[PDB]
Amino acid sequence: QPTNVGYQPYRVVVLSFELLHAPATVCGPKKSTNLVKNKCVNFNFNGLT
Amino acid sequence: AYTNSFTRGVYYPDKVFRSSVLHS
Ligand SMILES: *[C@@H]1O[C@H](CO)[C@@H](O)[C@H](O)[C@H]1NC(C)=O
Repeated sequence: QPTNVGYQPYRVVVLSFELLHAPATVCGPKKSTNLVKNKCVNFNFNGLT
Repeated sequence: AYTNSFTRGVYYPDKVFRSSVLHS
């Protein structure tokens, strides 16, 4: 109750994140672009960089 | 009713193209 900080309700969320052998799944807001083969490219795929 | 299993029951542990390799 608000009658109680010490004994008052606090919401908790734990977000836990996975890097399995699978393709990635839960993705950021970033924008994709063209696949420039046979040149020295800096790259991100899916955070793998 | 019984047998020797022989070399059976393996399964892919992960989705990686490792190739031409002995890997533990
Ligand atoms: C399997 O084990 C049993 C004892 O637990 C034995 O009597 C049987 O002969 C064995 N069979 C094989 C194929 O090894």
